[PDB]
Amino acid sequence: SSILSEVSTRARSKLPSGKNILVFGEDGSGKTTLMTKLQHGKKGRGLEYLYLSVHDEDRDDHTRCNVWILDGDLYHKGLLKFAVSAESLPETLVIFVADMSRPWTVMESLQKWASVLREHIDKMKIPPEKMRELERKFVKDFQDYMEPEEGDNVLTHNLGIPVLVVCTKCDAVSVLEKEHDYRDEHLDFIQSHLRRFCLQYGAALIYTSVKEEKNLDLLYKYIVHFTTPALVVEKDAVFIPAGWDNEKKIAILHENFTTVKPEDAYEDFIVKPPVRKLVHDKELAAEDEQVFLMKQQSLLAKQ
Repeated sequence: SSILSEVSTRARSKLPSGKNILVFGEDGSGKTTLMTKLQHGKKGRGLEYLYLSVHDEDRDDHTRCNVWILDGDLYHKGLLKFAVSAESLPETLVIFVADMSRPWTVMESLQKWASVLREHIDKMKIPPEKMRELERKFVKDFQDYMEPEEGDNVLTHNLGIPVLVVCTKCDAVSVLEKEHDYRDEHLDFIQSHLRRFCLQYGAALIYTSVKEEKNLDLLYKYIVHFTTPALVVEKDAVFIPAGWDNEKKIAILHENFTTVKPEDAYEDFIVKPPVRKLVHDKELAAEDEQVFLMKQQSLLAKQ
């Protein structure tokens, strides 16, 4: 009656299921423009869903890669519940997006978003305890595969699942050195911290710009199931796939006159345009007076 229905359900297996993406939209930074360059109503609510259904390596078999874009911080945790389930967990390509117009934001705000998801790990994954004892070992599998066939040990992190740190607004390099960069220290230090962040986080570092770098879908399609050779060469736009690291190449990079590993220069680039000034500010507390007070004060002034 239904035995052959069982066999019929077992006929084919070329069925890539419901894929998910959790990008972290960060105050403009071309995020609406990021999906626009990829493929827009308005961006004021956050959790602005998008669905990707792109080429399934030979045709498009509706690679149903559901996107999610949050922006701000006002309790959007429940929205993450509406974006992260218990079965969503494998196909969870989280993408951290930040600009270059404000690189200092990126430096800390990445950890802001990160800590939000660290909470969400211990807030939503606390009931599924099977992927604790399973996915941590699967991450021990997974991050051993982070490094080979690309082209030992590092002080990596606790976060391990398919993760990725991207950057945006990079075609503003000359605009920023035109304003205040004009120093290889500023260019090397940020990349050392970024590539450093990604290698610790068990992720990779990717850049993009206005009308540039279609290297995005390569790693996602490549991972969410087409490979590509890396670049740290141009240094005006960088692509770091996972496993193209060490803790020495970058050490030589932040050595070439770059104030060797400064743990205060966060204020250097977190001081040029964020501690620029305030043009439109009206904190004056201008004027206000009394009646009776002035009257009797003039009485004392009457002598």
